[PDB]
Amino acid sequence: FQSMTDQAFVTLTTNDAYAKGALVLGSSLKQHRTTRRLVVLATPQVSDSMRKVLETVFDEVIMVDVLDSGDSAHLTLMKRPELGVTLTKLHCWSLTQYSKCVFMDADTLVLANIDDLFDREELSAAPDPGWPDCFNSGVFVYQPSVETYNQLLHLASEQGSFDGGDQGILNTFFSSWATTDIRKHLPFIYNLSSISYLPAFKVFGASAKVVHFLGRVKPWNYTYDPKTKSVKSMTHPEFLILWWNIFTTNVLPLLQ
Amino acid sequence: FQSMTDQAFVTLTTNDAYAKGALVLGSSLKQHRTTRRLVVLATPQVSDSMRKVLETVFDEVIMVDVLDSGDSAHLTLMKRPELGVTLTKLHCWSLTQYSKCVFMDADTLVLANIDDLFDREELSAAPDPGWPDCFNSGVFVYQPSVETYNQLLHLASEQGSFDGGDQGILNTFFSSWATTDIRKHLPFIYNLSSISYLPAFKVFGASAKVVHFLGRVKPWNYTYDPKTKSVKSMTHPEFLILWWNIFTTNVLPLLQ
Ligand SMILES: [Mn+2]
Ligand SMILES: [Mn+2]
Repeated sequence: FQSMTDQAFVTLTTNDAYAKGALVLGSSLKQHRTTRRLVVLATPQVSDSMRKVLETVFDEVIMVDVLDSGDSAHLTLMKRPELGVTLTKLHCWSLTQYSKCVFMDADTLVLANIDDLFDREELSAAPDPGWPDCFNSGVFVYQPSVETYNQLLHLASEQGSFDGGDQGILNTFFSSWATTDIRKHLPFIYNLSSISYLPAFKVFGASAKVVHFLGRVKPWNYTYDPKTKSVKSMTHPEFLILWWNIFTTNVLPLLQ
Repeated sequence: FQSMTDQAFVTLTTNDAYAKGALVLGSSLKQHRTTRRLVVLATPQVSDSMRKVLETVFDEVIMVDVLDSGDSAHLTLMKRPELGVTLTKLHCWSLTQYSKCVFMDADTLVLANIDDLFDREELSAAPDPGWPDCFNSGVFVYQPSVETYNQLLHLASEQGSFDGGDQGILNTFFSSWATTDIRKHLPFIYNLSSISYLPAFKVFGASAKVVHFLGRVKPWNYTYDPKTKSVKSMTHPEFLILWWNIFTTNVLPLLQ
């Protein structure tokens, strides 16, 4: 079964739109036979009915509310009120019931088994296109730790994020990534930006393991015509079609 | 003086337009006090008058003609007639009068002394934006070798270049770059693509050492109004203005 209880894939949904992503992401991990646990961090902005749909896919639906005065990140939010989503995402480090996790954004899709990511150590991530001496925070291998979590809150508090989101803050904290230990550089096929050199895709693209739907318009923002199995608007369109295939075929029949 | 005779910066001009780039690049290297030699590979498509202007900046203007039946790359050109420019560029490995060189495209500009690149070993290059598990071939540290040169011609012959240019072929040959030895990953500030995440530039951009004017429209294709010291059309415009400053101020007075 999903017998590797000490390790997990972890995602985040702040609303019902992103929950659809999480549902496709979780489904895709199970379709490729992960033995690890599946965890989604959900905010109270996700509806009760959606939370129950998430429980049909994830082993743990964990509520995170940074607006709660009892939440560990709440005092940081009062200093940095623009960082609500980021501070929520950072709660991934609080999941100390696991020795090692791979965080994945809810706008990612798994195309092959990536259980080999658990061979990696904190902080392993793939390079960001556009500024490749920063890693992209859509997919990363980390070790839950209260110490680490509080150090991240400390940084967020004192300096904010240089990009207003989590990537800036994680790159600043884990600032040795670009120059130390090549094994912490995940291959780009573990976090393949849908924005990404066409001739490079032509030769390396078939080996993609994870696609990351970056940019404003997410897969669930597309109007899908199920009849034609297409969308209305897509450089390598197979991925968006795959997303909608998983959603209509594997996600929809789960709450009945 | 330029007393480090065993090592060189090497560029390439296939015509008079690109020669203007080479002139600004060479000037910029001397303005930042390189102790290394400056070499430009020139084709016969560069005019005699331009070749003499190049001699005012470069220590060696070396003619390369792949159309010559006596050129080492000529038989490869007959197999791969679309690769003339690439095969010319590959002649950088023939410069065995030097133990180590940094190749730089004529569409690059140096902003600080980068003599520390000679601490690096073959093949050291920075990641390409867009496909960051490939290195960008605009700037790279290499060791001239006839053996290596002929192995590159062998590859070009048998497989061409996956991108129709030199980057594909150099990435295929030096295919361990992405996964082996982080010291072969030049920091992105040694080959900063003018196309490149705005908030990353805002915090890391001031430390840029070399800018690479990628894309179709090169700095010399701009109409510069010297009066206003501007151009007609530029996200971080300082670089293009710097290019034209070096050209009008330091390049033009050199042949008189
Ligand atoms: Mn994302
Ligand atoms: Mn170039």
